[PDB]
Amino acid sequence: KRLKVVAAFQQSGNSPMGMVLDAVPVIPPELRPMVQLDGGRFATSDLNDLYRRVINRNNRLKRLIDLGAPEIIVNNEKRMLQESVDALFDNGRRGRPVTGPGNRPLKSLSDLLKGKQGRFRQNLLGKRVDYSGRSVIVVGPQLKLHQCGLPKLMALELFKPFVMKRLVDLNHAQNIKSAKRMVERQRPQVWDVLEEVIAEHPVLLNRAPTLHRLGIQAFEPMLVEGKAIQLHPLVCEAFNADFDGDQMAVHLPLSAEAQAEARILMLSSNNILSPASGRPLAMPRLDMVTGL
Amino acid sequence: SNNSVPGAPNRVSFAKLREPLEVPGLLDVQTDSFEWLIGSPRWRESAAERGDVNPVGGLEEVLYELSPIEDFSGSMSLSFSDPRFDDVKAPVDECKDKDMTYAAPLFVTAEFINNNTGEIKSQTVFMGDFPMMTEKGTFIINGTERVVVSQLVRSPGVYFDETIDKSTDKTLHSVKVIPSRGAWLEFDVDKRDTVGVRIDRKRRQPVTVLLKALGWTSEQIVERFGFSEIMRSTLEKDNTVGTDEALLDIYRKLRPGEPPTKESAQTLLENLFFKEKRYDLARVGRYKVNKKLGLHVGEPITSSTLTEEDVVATIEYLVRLHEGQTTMTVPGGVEVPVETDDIDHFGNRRLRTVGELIQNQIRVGMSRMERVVRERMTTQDVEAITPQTLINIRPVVAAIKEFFGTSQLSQFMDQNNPLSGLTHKRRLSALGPGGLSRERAGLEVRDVHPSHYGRMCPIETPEGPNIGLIGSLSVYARVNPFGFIETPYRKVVDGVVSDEIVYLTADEEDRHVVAQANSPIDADGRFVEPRVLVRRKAGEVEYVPSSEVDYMDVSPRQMVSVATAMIPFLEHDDANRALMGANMQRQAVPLVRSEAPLVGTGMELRAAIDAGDVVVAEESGVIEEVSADYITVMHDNGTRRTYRMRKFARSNHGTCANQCPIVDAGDRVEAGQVIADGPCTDDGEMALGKNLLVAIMPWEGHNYEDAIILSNRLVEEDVLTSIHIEEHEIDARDTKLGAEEITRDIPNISDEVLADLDERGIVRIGAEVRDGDILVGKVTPKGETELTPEERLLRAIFEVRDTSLKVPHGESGKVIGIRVFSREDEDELPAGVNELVRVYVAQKRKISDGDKLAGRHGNKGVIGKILPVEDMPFLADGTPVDIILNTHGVPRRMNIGQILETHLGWCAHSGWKVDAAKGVPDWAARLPDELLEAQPNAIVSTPVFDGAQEAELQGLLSCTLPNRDGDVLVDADGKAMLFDGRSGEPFPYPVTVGYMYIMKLHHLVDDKIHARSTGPYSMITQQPLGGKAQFGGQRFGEMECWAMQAYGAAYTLQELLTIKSDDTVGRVKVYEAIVKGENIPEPGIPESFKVLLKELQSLCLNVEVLSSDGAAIE
Amino acid sequence: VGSTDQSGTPEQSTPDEVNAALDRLLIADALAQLSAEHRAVIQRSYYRGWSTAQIATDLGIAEGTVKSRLHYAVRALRLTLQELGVTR
Amino acid sequence: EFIPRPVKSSFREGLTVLEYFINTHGARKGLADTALRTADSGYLTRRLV
Amino acid sequence: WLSAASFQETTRVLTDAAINCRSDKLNGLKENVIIGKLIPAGTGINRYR
Amino acid sequence: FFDELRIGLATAEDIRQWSYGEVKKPETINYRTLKPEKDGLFCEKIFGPTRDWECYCGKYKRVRFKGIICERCGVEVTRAKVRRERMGHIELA
RNA sequence: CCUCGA
DNA sequence: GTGTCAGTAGCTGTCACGGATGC
DNA sequence: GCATCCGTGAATCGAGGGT
Repeated sequence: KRLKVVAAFQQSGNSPMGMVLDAVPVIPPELRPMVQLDGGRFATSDLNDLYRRVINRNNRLKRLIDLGAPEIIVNNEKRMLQESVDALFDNGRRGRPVTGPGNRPLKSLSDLLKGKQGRFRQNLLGKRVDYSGRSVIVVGPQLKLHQCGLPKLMALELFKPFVMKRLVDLNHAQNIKSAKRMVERQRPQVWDVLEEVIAEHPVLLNRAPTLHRLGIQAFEPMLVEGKAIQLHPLVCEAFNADFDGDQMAVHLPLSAEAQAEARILMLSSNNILSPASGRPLAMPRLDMVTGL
Repeated sequence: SNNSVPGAPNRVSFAKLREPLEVPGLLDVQTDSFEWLIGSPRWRESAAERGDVNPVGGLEEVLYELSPIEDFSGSMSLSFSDPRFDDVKAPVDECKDKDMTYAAPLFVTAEFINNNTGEIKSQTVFMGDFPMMTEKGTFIINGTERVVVSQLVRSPGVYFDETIDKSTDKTLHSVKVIPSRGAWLEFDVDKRDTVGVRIDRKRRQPVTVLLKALGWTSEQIVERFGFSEIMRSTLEKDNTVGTDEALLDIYRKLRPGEPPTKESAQTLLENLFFKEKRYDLARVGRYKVNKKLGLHVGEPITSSTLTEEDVVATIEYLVRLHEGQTTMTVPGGVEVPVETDDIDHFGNRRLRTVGELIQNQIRVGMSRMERVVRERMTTQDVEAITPQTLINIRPVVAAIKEFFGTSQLSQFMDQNNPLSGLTHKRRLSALGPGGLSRERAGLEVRDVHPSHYGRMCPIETPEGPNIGLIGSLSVYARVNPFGFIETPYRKVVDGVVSDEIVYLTADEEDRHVVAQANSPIDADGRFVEPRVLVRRKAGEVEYVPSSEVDYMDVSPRQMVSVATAMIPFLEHDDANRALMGANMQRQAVPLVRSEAPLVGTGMELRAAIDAGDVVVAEESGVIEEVSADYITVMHDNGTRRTYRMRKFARSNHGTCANQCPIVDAGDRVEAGQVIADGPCTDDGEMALGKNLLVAIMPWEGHNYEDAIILSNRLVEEDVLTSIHIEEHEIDARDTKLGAEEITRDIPNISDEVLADLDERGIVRIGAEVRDGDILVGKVTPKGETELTPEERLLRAIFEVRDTSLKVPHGESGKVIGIRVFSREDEDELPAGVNELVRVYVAQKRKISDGDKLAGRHGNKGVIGKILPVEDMPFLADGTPVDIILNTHGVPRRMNIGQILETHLGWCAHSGWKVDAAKGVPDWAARLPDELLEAQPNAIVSTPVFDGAQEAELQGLLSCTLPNRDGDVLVDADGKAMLFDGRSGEPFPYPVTVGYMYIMKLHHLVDDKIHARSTGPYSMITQQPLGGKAQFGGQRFGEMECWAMQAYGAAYTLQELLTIKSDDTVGRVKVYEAIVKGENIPEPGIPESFKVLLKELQSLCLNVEVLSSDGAAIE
Repeated sequence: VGSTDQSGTPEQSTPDEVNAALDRLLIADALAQLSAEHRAVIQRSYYRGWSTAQIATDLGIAEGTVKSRLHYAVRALRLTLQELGVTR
Repeated sequence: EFIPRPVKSSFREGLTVLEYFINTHGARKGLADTALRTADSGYLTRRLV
Repeated sequence: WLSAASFQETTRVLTDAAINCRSDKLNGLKENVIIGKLIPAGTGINRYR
Repeated sequence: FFDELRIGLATAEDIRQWSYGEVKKPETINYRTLKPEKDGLFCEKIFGPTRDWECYCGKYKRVRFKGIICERCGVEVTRAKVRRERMGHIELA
């Protein structure tokens, strides 16, 4: 195990001296921002306190060296600079964490990447996206398997730029700028125009938890009144979605390739079978089997 | 009759057991705790008749522990006494409006005793604004009603634990002596058969090190613990010996880095455990130790401190338990069993309520001032010092503000409906300071404990991550001055039930055996059967002779919570659906008009009255003048009280709290009678929903698995219509380039949008405002150096910007109220604000597709379709049903209560008449005579675990009253023949038909619908915001990205993570490409990934992107 | 008082560039219908932010020539925008 | 281990007071461990992924 | 190392990455998802792309 | 399109090669003027201007000065986007 | 982080 | 400029598992 | 050479409210 570490410094050509630092970098300010409160006071990032406490002790060291302070103070100060820099990189790693106001351990640079709130899992493996929505789901027996019903007010905001384009083409609005004021004010012209836009434009429905890939399927949206999403009764098994207050999210594919991926790969009619067992899922399941 | 005490409607109960004790004040948990804290005359008289000797209020106990204050010499002394309150600063409703705190000024009497001059100056010192409790048990912090929740904490005392080792597979044992304050001390036996002790989390010292520090010789130690080889081996394996040697060993491990003096360690080792300064077991902590060890079992609780005798007897108790002993008597003490404690038993799990929780925060504030006092004493002169000069009340007011402002126990009050508020004031929370962390709660703290009987409800508990950590206080339960929860029981003398009622704690209850409430009892009191169901110690249930029963339960519903006692036919619903049934009643929405349920439980009256959202007359009298605005009562003596109705008030959760008078002009009203009822109330009963004509049948798939179909009659007649009110707010501040001004004059805004505004820019009362409409016109001046080149050219080719208050997306209603605060007009705003406007918008929400309805049995569902009144399957006489519930989602959940409720509901709607001729039939022999006949729309009671039996229910269906035409519509089975309104052909088979109480839950699509094209983005990560209120987008999480990869939709995945999210240039070119009709451009690099590289660099890691050639690219 | 890492503090947000992108698209259309002289003068005064004498020095024209071209080109753009219904 | 005393009643008949209470021990732990059984499941899934 | 640092033991992985001076061949589903490239699977493979 | 992502130990020379200046003073900002203090954790000479093309001393507030190092305040004039990418550093004694 | 919904 | 005693709160009511750390 | 003790991990999305 020692060779595993030593041979790494041998071949690569980097010196082991890098594990000892002579200078520490300062993270850009927008990544450690200081925000103002509605009461006039200020709230800052923990890193500014951590960086600030390192600077205070580093500036004190320059005083002690210049002043020729006793070797006990210079040595006992360097340790504090070591413990302070140890907190900047990974507070709490050694010993007791640097407590903030309220005996709360301050976040360190390494805490920015760990676990569900770290940069990797929270902001890289999953972002949060534009052109999306969510609402209550309601069963729609009349719907075909490839159909879903989204509320008019949901589709309007999702297709807002598409509606603005067509409102300005058909000369309902003078310019694209005024086309936006028409949708924001919900002028009656958009509801007839919106149908041309959403025509055969599939959308994706998602219900968490997304356990398997059949947790997301593509549908052809159908403008419905009301504010709930209308779901086909046969896809309830795949989503494992009952109707006692469940919510689903809607995502609008934009690019031509994205529409093709939803139309062919993710359309609900092309995913009748369970990928795990090969037995059907979109089949008569509850009331339907009793009737038969 | 049911609830014949205040003058309520006559609700008839199917009760077979009499109620010996009527329900106490359901709000007493908050009241008695706060009255004890301030020593109100009501609390003192309560402790007076309780038998108490020298009771102490909450303030008096903190002041006595503090008095007196002396320096190191003792020449100067300060003391406090007699705390009193002046009248309240501002009334309750005025505080909510002006965003201040409900408080009363606190006065104490302090005097300065000077030892070197022999003269004392005593005077009155104002201590601070003291937050006061409303009559409803709530506090008002900065205009928001809050509720201080009772906390379950580990009781002080001595506790023993038997742990099992992992590697050596031997039984280990440990002891903890948990004080009410100070340092901790835990002994343990490691796997080497040696005994040690950890002092305040510190290193584990041998148990003899403590004995040597106290002055005990090594021989006398062998004299006491010689019977065990594990203690003999401890003194042998010991490192240092000597009284002055182990005493320094403790000092350098307890306070390292300091010079060890023989008297600097002798001082703290006496102060940390035997001086009342830094250690104290409360009067309950001393009593809990005196039983476990069996010492001072007769002494009055006067020693508030640990003694060396306790430590020795404690170590003797531990060492015997390790080697199998089961009995021990302390030298000079009574015999006591040797066992381990539960720490979950409600005798070792203590409940501290508002007064105790506040006392600790006052105690911290006083101690912070005490240290300032001792320093200010030795600084000022010893003759011009007054109590005003020694007292700095800054840390005191900052301590109660810190608590109510920031505390896991000061919780935003639940105010959906009165039941939701009442339950919140009776909550028992295990989380919080001094308790435990949520990550520190195993599957054992959460499950039901046998000691919860009659104390904490085993049903009402959240099902989320807080399951088991939050309970509701049982109905008859109460809290003793010690902190434990008492519940009443009926003392059985000699196989005879007595009306003598005594409250027993958890451990007090185990020392006896109690019979179940529904035991057959003679009219004199003797049990009918020799064998009766009896609960025994350690949660053991078994039959036992009638001559063994010592006590028995007061009422059948003794074990449930207030909300649970409101579930009819509760004995037929599983705990799972019952939990949801009780948890969803607290989510009920106040309807426009309220109807009391036909099928009730009897709790509906006291739950509504004790909630405090109705108007009860304090003293008897007659109604002199009654208006929709106020009610004036002329008493018999001659005085007048006028009660003002709360009309269209915004609740904490947007529901409508609206009180309406019930009595009329010149109506004789007794004391304690409901003269006006508020939301979810009818004649004084909780009306959380409506009585709906239900049919249990599948209908064309619209009700498929738990969806609900409703008749449009509920829309046309506002049967399920509810009022919701939103508060909108904006302020005018001082900016860097001037000051924001609120004006009707807004740049580049038409006169048509501004047509509804007054001359100030404020919407006028009564205007209907859609989303996006302007409510308050505010413009802020923007500097020239902040202008876009196009914005500057557009400004050149043609200094304030628009910051008007607009209506958020999804809001709509009538503007009902405006409140304006101006610094110019004496209005005290935060520094930097000149004017503040709040606009109240009220919406009338009819029932819509997707709104969530539910019953009392966890039977929930959304509205899938609202058919017209003619499409609904209608009964034989033409009356169409109101709601259709799918049958498949009924027998799985095991919630038969809805079936029994549906049947009884119909019998209540139609009425019945039992054949009295030829005697009383054999099934109704147990029914009271008041039930043999019932008129239509009769009110009935099915008490929990009592009430209607299935045999009696079957008989009522046989004698259901006929309709107005003389026809009986439902069969004895309870089903009826329905006609399909769409085709006309009658349905082939009879269908269960009846009336069920359905509540409209606070989960409406009008609030939960959301959609976003673009909007705000987080500055750091450049990803879209979250939440509907911020106009955010949905989160394509990790599992959802696996779904795209599973589909192989690579381009969709890149689109999601690039142009649709954090591509700074890619998202804009998509927006441009859409309005141009061009194709979607190529996605760029996520700005969030750029941040990642810059974060790895900040950790001294050199990350670089290399091209195909090998050159690093920037 | 506050720490951004600590809960209870609102995160900073920046609005979307939709309104700015639409104006930029309409300005780019009205700009294309201008002479090469007028277009090359408004793009040096508003897009580059130079002074009147700086544009006169670059283009090798008189001082008042830049003032006159800017004076018309602005009105020429106002003609094209009002013809397309751009709000004043 | 199973209780040496059973729940004799049926939900149609009506549980006794103690019967309902003794039922909740397993019912609540039925919900409690179900949240834990789903947590270890979802963690195993992301390791397999 | 980017696919591993995003799984478990982030600090323990990034340390070994800097000692070994590891280079990440950006050719993987988890890696390309992070930076925003097309995943090498489904419609992202070179045959169909 | 970039193939490899290399990671390694940051030499003290790399730490200085990244940093646009050393953070000497411990101050943050001014609590009256909202101006970041010079050589502080928000120094505009090091990290960048608070507002676009606006320097600290106020001499250059216009776009015409693209790339000018102000002589009285030492602040560059680019967009405030650089305050998201310019690193600082502390030289340890 | 308090409460809550699938 | 400073000068007699002048001394945290809080807290352990999580656990399985592996391997470097340490007697 | 081995017991201890250190550090790592512990489901997804969503609403509203305080400091």
